Amino acid sequence: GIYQTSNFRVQPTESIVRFPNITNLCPFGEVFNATRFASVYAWNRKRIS
Amino acid sequence: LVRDLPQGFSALEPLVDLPIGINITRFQTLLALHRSYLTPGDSSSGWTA
Ligand SMILES: *[C@@H]1O[C@H](CO)[C@@H](O)[C@H](O)[C@H]1NC(C)=O
Repeated sequence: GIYQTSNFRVQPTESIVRFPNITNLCPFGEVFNATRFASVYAWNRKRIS
Repeated sequence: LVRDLPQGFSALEPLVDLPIGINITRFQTLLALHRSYLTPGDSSSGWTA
């Protein structure tokens, strides 16, 4: 007769990703440059989405 | 079209999400007044809406 055995599945041999290139033009450099922030007491909420 | 607003077929498009860190309970609208150039003999200030 027929007996079922462990299923046959092929794993993917590659993993390569293509990301965006320019879009939003340097998220941290337009308003904060590289590393430059305000004083301690000014805990301003500045999030970039 | 004939109807001023009840009939329509579209969607509202988001642009940017922003925070506002203060309690809000009341709202008020503004308006613009066009300066009216009157004759010197009128001696009065008027606006056109
Ligand atoms: C931004 O930071 C870089 C180095 O981190 C430096 O050129 C300078 O502090 C800032 N750039 C300008 C143009 O001031």
